[PDB]
Amino acid sequence: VQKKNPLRNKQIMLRLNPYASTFAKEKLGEVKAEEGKPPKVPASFKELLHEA
Amino acid sequence: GIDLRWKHVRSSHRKAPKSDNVYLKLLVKLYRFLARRTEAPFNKVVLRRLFMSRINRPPVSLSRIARNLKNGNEKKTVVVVATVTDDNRLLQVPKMEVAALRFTAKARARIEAAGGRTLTLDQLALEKPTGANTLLLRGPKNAREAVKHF
RNA sequence: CCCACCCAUACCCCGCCCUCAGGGUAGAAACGAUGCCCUGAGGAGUAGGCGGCCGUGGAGGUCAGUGACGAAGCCUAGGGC
RNA sequence: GACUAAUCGAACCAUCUAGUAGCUGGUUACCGCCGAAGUUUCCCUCAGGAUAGCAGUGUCGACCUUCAGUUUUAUGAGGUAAAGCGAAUGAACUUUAAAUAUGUAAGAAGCCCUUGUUACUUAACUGAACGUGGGCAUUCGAAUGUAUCGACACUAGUGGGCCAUUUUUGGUAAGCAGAACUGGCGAUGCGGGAUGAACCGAA
RNA sequence: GAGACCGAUAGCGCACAAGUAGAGUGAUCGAAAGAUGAAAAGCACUUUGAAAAGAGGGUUAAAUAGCACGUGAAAUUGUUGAAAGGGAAGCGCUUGUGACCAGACUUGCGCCCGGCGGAUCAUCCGGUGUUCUCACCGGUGCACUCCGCCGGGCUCAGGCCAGCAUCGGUUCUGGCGGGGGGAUAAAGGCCCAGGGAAUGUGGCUCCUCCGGGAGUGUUAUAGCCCUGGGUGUAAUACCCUCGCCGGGACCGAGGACCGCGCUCUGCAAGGAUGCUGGCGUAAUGGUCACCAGCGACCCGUCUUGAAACACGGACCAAGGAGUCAAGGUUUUGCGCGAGUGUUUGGGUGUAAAACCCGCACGCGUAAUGAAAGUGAACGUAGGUGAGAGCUUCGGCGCAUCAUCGAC
Repeated sequence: VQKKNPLRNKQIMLRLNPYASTFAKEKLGEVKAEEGKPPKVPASFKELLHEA
Repeated sequence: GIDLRWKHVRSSHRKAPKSDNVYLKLLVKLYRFLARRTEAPFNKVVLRRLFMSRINRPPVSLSRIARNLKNGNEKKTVVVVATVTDDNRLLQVPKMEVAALRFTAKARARIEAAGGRTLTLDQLALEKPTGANTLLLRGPKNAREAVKHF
């Protein structure tokens, strides 16, 4: 009798998607990137970037 | 606004008889129930023909019935949703079980004298509610003076 | 070039009306079944076509109908559908 | 062409007579459901006709078969730009190849093979047509969409109108005049262009 | 003698001293016009006026029926009351003012006590009726059982307008915590190592108005630019994204349960409840008049493509225009059906009705040809491809269509 938005109503969200509570609990929207020192940008890349 | 190049089409077939016959109304109620509550296509065709007008229900003659009673159909119950008429060109009427909307007096007399049975459509609904072992027959639709003049 | 703001019968959500469509409804505790219940879509209109309703004079049937304790008609910044 | 009772290029009265008009005027409650049209094709024209197309009510048939103002694919038209000529040759050069819209085709209702005949045709049993039989359902042989079917019956208006974009043919001192498609309007309200047939937004 | 006719602008021109009055030399033309009351009981008498009449007083059931006469509409007019009005009014949407109104409400149901008034309490017996197991009637109750009434008390449901709390739907708006990307931002700060210059700092030289200029040259008694490196996976901007917390508006369709579910004693999960206040009446609501803001050409006709022109419209009442017959045609309903149609006529009748009867006849059942004339089965009324429906699952195949045959 009434359409309810699952993005607003958490009960409708859990009815349609039981994994939503696990997503919110484990914070799968805030996953950090894998560790490790990033290699620097190579010099030829910057030379091509700033080449006239 | 919404662009609708195609058009929704209202139904172009009869959903009810135009007749005010009370017994036909009772028959229509019975076959509405049967075509809603059974799976047999026979009942739906019978209901549609009960809706129809008289030029859409041409008479069926006994010689036409005798023609269709050949080749393994001698024991099937003949079902006609129009008038069954007598054909005096047919000198020998075979034994037949025919259910029709109405019979002429000579047709009923000749069927009973040959030893067959005449039924109404409600008796047909009682005995064969799924139309088992029946032969559904129509008369010649285009055998009309106006249809010739078309 | 940039930021915000104003409002159409347009677009979105909700109610209500109608039309069309698709389903349900009898060993009837059973229904103006010409009814009721469920669901979806749609809504401008001249010529033109079709359906349903309202109103007037008269006729049959019916309402054991109204009426001199006031019929019909008429007037009404008085009401209801 | 004067006058014949305010009546005269033919008086007055009654009747036939409610004479005829293609021309003018008018043609009476409400709500609901649909809903248009302007050389398409033929006929001697103007004092012309039909007719296609477009609409509405009924039905009926397995409302079966799917089809489509669209793209893609193969192939035409437009080879026209373009790149190269350390490829050949010289828009008319080409290995390759434009944009715009556009034609034809894209299945079991189809594709072939074989058999014969031929009154076609071919030098010719040779092609093609006509039939005959067989093989192919292992995927039914692009995408997207698909309340879009078909056939009858009966009834009706309009069927050489206006404006505009684009394309094209002619022109004028300047104006402009023909075609073709498409959109709008005549039939249509709303918001904005102060205002309004042709503008913009939106039905 | 009648009528599914007309009911005084109708119906004959005429319902009336109507073919009259009236017109025309004449032939001819030709209206308008019905209704007091049951009964004239049609106003005695007084009074004012020259009179017509008026006022008292009477008649009457009524003079709001007075020989202008039943009823007494509209246009249009007078008085009274209300209102508006700076070169039109009228109309639409929405408030307000004033005037005037319709509803709704007034308490009901259910319990617990107390007091009355009665036994049409339950069971059993007999009769009767029915749906054949349910009832009614007569006896039985002897008052802790039934049925009303009267006092209290309690719960629930009740009218109008509102406020708050907790929710659901839609939506606007503010803030906060994270994650990811890019040159793993670019910059930048602080360090490290090089290089360089000027809009050259300090120093030094030369002029001066003693204020400042000019020159020289590379950090000194300021600093700057370029390159590489460390802090550093730095921060921040921008873009993308996972959540959280507030503030506001509009809305509450449905009406036992059923379902999907969840954070599962229960819930924000298939649509609003809970708590509270004032008022209970013109307070809300409605109608009319007017002012205010915004909106708003005079209808119908005609024409073409459209406007414009043009035509009709002073106002009101009543009248006023797709009818009837014959014959076709298509479609709907009905009866009968290879037949069908009684009604020209006859019989009969409660008499223009209804009922009954049949010979002929019409149409159909046969076509084709100018005509003379001839005249529809090879076959389970044929073959083939479809085809609803049925099937013993092998098939049989309606209507209809296509195609080849036959008569």
